[PDB]
Amino acid sequence: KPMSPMQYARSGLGTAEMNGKLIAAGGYNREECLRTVECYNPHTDHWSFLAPMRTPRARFQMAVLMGQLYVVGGSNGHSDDLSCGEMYDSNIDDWIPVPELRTNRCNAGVCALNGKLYIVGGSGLKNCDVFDPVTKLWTSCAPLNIRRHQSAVCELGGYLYIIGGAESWNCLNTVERYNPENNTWTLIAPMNVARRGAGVAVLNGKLFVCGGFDGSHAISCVEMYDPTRNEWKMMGNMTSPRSNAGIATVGNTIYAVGGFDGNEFLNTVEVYNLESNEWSPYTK
Repeated sequence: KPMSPMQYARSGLGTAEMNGKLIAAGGYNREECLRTVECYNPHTDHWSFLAPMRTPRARFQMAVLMGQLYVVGGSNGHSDDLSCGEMYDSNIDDWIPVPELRTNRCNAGVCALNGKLYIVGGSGLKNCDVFDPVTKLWTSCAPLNIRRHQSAVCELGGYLYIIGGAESWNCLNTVERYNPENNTWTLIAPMNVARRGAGVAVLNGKLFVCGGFDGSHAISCVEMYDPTRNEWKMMGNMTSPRSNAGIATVGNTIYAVGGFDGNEFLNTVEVYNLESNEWSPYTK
């Protein structure tokens, strides 16, 4: 049996783990930008709804900070000049607007680290900025070495990683690591495949970068980065090509959901088996 798909096809969505479930928030499809938020329960193979976001939002990366979901950046169904960010309270199942998280900036990476929220790149840019939820203030950080938008961003071991993206129209295979203890971005080993709009999930101390757009196709290629050897390795391909999908670790298992395959916006989800190095679209 194919895993249950979402009710809405979604590209350029936010994704995260929460309470053992896969959260798919916003995004856009052929008809509209979306405010709905869906939640996949792997152990039951059912999607459910969370409270919808106040306003439709796409082309953002969602972050988890102090257990709460933060949506920052992106665009609605008319412009990128968003008046506020939003945060989700699972205690009450509702989204609260955060005016201090307003942005005029899409395709930017967003990630939590040491209790603060970093926004990196975006439509590309070298800017990196940090929001402290305690003070609700923004501070600038060291800039990227290379202009980037539609990059994959993630945190591991106290460091940030920004992965690929597009500089202008050209897709990048280069990767940069942020050290907050000396406030530097350092180029590290590049990926084998240059990709805009890839997704990234952290699993067992390794980074799995999945799919994206290589300048020509939506791709199913998956590459793993091992920080202890500063090297990348080709992994099993996803069962569908997915550009601007949602990639997340849930229950210490990697899922890919939604995206765009070059012809259609996708509502499917698939799962990675680390032991066998194989993706599957089916449930037990």
